[PDB]
Amino acid sequence: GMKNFRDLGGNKTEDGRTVKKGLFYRSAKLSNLSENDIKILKELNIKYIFDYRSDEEARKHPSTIISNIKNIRIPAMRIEDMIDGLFEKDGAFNMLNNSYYNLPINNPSYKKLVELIRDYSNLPILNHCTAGKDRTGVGSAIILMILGVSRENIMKDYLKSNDFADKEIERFIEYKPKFKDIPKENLKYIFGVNEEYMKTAFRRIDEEYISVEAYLYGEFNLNKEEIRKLRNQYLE
Ligand SMILES: [Cl-]
Ligand SMILES: [Cl-]
Ligand SMILES: [Cl-]
Ligand SMILES: [Cl-]
Repeated sequence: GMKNFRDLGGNKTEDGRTVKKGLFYRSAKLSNLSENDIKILKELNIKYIFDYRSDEEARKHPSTIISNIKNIRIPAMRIEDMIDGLFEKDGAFNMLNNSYYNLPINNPSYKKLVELIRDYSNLPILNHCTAGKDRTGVGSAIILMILGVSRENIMKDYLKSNDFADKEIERFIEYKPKFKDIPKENLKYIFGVNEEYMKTAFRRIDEEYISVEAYLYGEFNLNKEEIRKLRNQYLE
C-alpha cells in the first residue's frame, strides 16, 4: 500500500482543541501505487499532493498519477558507508542533524506549503518526501505549530515514523545480511528518526526567533489574527 501514512487530525492543541480529521495527511513516497491505493486517496478527497523531493529523486521515482489530484513539487533541501562512519565527525548522524538545522528557515518548499494550507478550499492536502520522515517531519511539524500543537506532541507525531523505520530496517537486513548484528537502534538513526534531529530544527527556530509565533510571522507572514482564523477553521 502506502507507507508511513497518517492523518494529522486528532492531535491535541495547547488551547484544548483537537485538529480536525481529513484535512492534513503525511506519507512516504507515492510511486507504484496500486489501483486500491488510488481508490483510498480519491475517497479521502485529497486535492493536492505536496512533494518535497529533489529533481533527481522525482525523476528516478515518479509519483503515480491520480485523476483529479494535483501534484506540486518544490525541493525542501538544497547505506553501507553511512553505517561504518555513523557517529564520526562527518558521519551520517551529524550530517542529518545539520540538514535539520537548515530546514526550517527561508525554505521555499515550506513557504509554499503554508501558502497552500492558508485557504480551506485547497484542502485536504497530503505532504510527502521519500521516507516521509525528515523533510515531511519538519513540514508536518510546521503545520502542527500553526495549529498550536505543543512541542511535546509534535515530537510524538514525528517519532511515529519509527514504525516504518522498523520495517525498513528488516528490509535492509534482508538485502545485506552482513549487518544483521548491527544494533537496530543504530540502524534507526539512518532509516528512522531520533529526538535530537527535531531538537536541532527547534534550536534553529529558537536561535532566530523569540517564540514559535514570531517564527511563523517572520517566515510565513502569519500574524496572530490569521493564526486565530486558521485555528478556528481547522480545530474542533
Ligand atoms: Cl508503514
Ligand atoms: Cl525567510
Ligand atoms: Cl551482505
Ligand atoms: Cl525530546
